Amino acid sequence: SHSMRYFYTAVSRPGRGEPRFIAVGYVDDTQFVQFDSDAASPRGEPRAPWVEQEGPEYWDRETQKYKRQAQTDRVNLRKLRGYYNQSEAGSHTLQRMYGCDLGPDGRLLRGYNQFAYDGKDYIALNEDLRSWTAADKAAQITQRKWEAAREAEQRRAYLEGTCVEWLRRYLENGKKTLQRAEHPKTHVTHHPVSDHEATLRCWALGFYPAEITLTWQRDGEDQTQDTELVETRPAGDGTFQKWAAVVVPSGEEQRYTCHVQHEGLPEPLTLRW
Amino acid sequence: GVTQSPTHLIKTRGQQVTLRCSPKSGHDTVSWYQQALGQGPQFIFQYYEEEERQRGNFPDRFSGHQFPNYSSELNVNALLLGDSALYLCASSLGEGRVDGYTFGSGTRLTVVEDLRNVFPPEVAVFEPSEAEISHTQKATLVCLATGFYPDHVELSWWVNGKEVHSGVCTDPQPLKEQPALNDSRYALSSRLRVSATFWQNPRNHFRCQVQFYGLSENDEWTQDRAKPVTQIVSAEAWGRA
Amino acid sequence: AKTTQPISVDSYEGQEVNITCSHNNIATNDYITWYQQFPSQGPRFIIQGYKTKVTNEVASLFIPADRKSSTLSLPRVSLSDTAVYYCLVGDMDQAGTALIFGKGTTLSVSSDIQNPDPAVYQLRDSKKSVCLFTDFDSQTNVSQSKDSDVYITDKCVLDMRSMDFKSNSAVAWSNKSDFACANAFN
Amino acid sequence: MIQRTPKIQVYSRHPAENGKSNFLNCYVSGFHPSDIEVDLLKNGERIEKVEHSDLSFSKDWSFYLLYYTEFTPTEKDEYACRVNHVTLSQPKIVKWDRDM
Amino acid sequence: GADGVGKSL
Ligand SMILES: [Mg+2]
Ligand SMILES: [Mg+2]
Repeated sequence: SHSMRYFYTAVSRPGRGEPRFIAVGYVDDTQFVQFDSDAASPRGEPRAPWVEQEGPEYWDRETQKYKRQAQTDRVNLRKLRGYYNQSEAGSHTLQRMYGCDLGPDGRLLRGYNQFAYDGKDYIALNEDLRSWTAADKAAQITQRKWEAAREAEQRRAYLEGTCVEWLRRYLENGKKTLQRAEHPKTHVTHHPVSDHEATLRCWALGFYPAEITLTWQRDGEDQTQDTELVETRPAGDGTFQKWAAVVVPSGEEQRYTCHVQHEGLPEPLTLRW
Repeated sequence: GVTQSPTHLIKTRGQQVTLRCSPKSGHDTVSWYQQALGQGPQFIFQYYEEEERQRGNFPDRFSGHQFPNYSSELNVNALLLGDSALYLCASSLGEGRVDGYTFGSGTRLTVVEDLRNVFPPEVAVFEPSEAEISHTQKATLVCLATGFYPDHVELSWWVNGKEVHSGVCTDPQPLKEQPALNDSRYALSSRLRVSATFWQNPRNHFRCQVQFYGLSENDEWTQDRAKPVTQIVSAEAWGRA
Repeated sequence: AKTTQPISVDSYEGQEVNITCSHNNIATNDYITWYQQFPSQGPRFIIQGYKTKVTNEVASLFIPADRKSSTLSLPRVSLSDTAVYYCLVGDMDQAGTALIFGKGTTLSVSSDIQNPDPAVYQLRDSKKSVCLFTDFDSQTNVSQSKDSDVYITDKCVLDMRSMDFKSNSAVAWSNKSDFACANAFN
Repeated sequence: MIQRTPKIQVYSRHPAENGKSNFLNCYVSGFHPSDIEVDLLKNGERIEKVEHSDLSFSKDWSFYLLYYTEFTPTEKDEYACRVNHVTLSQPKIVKWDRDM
Repeated sequence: GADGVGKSL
């Protein structure tokens, strides 16, 4: 599978006039574009080499969309304030996430388009790309407005058509990085904790994409309940890191194995100290 | 035998659930297991004399209770999609083996992302081919239950108001209508084969009946399509001369 | 201890079926027990033993002298023996470890069709198009649909008891208007 | 409104080796609203010219951001991340530990 | 490539 996803954040600013609008777009775990309304001369900006090659017409049309979008979010934040009978003195946040998944066959699998207000679900396009789910009575006003305007058909046309074709173009033009998994580099460290206990920590570094599974087993039985996992985290160079740690009696280290599942690995990995 | 309640249940992510089990008469020990699709039962915990006596590889969101009358609860909070499983209860005597271990038939719990992930089956019956009848003097009816989610269906055939099993075969597992989707809706087929003479009698009535376990009265439905409640959906045909 | 067993066993009606199980680390206070799980049911006890061959009405259990393996023997299987079979090593000590399951062995049972007459028939909705591939021999493999628009089920055997007649079948369908039964199962 | 406290991880791009150039990361995630202040500290003092990734968010709508600067670790230099957010009464300081 | 702009909320 592969996906293209766009993430919009609009935040009102009492007194500072216009809200700040920020948009980022991803293919899988790779960001390729940024737009920020507070920038000196707002423009769509490349974040990956496989769109830097796109010409000025591409970037002019993306910029024009972002600029219109930011203008519409100002209106949206004002309407939402009316819907919830909220004051102008407070700051509020409107978020939108949308995009398309491509199947293992290269066909559209699933499209999405959903919104949140001050951190809670507001309205979502259903998987049929034809009807809406509203989270509350305010969002039901929006739903009726969008049913009347046939908003879902507008979004469906993008999600089923343009979204998929862009994703295919990007996957081809960036195939050297987007379609080549980078396997994790792995190793286990050892840190005494007491006279009879030691931490074993299994590391996975430099992997792409971010999806990974790290497990500790003792005697072939998962030690899930006593394993500390950190969230998968970005290395800063486009790859990711994760580790799992277990506290172990001094002497029983040889009883523990770390198991690593990642798509860049031909077979799952088993490691020990 | 062991009584487990309910037979089927749907919850959304983040909800909590209470499953119940009464041991077989003469048993006073209760052991709970989680059995995910294609796997063996995984031990959760065992209760005797109202106390948890041992526990498997399961976090504290999985908690238990045993009453004085030896009946038991499995309580799970903060449900995840991966908690979907057949939850089995087995009873025994005094934490020992001498009166056996008897299992219930389990509670099928599906945890869904949203209530709108749930769909009931559509049921259609297709009448036998005249070419089959001419050539074999037998007649196969086919039933198709399609578009349902989750896989909470029981299909039966009924001839003149009585359930039949002879001449019947139902797919042991359903098809995923969209195999690449983790929450694909399902299709299931069944066949009933009878003699040509029996099919040719218009007095005979044939029904394919699908029980679906869906949402409860308590689940709040907002969608425009019908609420996918627990329901019985059928398709039927009379014989044709 | 702990058990390991084959993933699957294939069989035909009327034969003896043997499922072996490995348990090298069995201890003196361990017993051997086998359970079967039918579709839509909980596991059900079959047979248990310690060191001597055991026979009951459902099965026999063979245990060699070192007890490091065991074999469940089903004497003349029928379609209704299709199930998953679990071999377990249990703690005999009261209040010891609960019954721990390994992975089971999936047992399939085929029928040796007499006078196979494979054919594909088109059926019509009682109120829609379905194709029926029927009467083929049990060695036939039914391929899954390569097209996303066509649905093909796996094979299933039915028993017309009063006629002493068994037959395999599979079903294909599609909403497409170009869908032809003639080549659906090809 | 809905508010979510920031989760904070501080770590290096590569396994640290004293006297070798690296990148010091402070990954802040799971917070809401988006307004946040993140400083990297060297021996209690704010590092200048720290850059950060572009604002994005997860399935649950909570935001995440990566703050980073090049550094050459040493035996005695102490590094940390100072985070301020409306959910935090006082700034949260998380020290860098090269084993984590 | 981004979506165009649709109806206000
Ligand atoms: Mg879904
Ligand atoms: Mg017979």
